[PDB]
Amino acid sequence: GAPATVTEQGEDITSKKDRGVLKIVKRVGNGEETPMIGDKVYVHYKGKLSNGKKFDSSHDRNEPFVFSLGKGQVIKAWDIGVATMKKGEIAHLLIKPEYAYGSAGSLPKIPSNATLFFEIELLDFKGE
Ligand SMILES: COc1cc2cc(c1OC)OC[C@@H](CO)OC/C=C/[C@H](O)[C@@H](C)OC(=O)[C@@H]1CCCCN1C(=O)[C@H]2C1CCCCC1
Repeated sequence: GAPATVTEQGEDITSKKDRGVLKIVKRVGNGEETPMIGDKVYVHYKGKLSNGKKFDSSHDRNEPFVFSLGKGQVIKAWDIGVATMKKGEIAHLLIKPEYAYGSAGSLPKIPSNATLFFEIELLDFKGE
């Protein structure tokens, strides 16, 4: 499936090169610019435990998911991964627990030491 394809072909976009955030571009975006820290960012996404026990999607709430890049609001893996994307890109991320919810987890929704998978579409981003 898509997660395994990321393991196999995904680029390691971590600074430590620890495979903690792996990325495959699934549909290329438009123009050169990528978001900067502080930018207000608009996305659609589908996320699941890589074990498929829990799923989530912006679509379930009927509207884009909006957050400020680099600004405390999402797991580390998203701050890292969404920063690499272009307006209109869709990407897959596979995420080790250190870059998501760690040994602590976020019980009962997210277990300890959980690996996460997302599909993300960057819809837009605007400066603060
Ligand atoms: C741990 O708590 C949650 C995790 C996840 C989604 C959650 C959530 O409950 C707050 O609810 C959906 C809405 C609130 O209706 O919240 C969206 C973004 C929330 C925040 O940005 C944080 C908590 O989420 C994240 O950083 C990441 C990346 C952005 C999208 C949501 N994501 C998640 O980890 C998902 C999670 C749900 C279970 C399957 C794996 C993804």
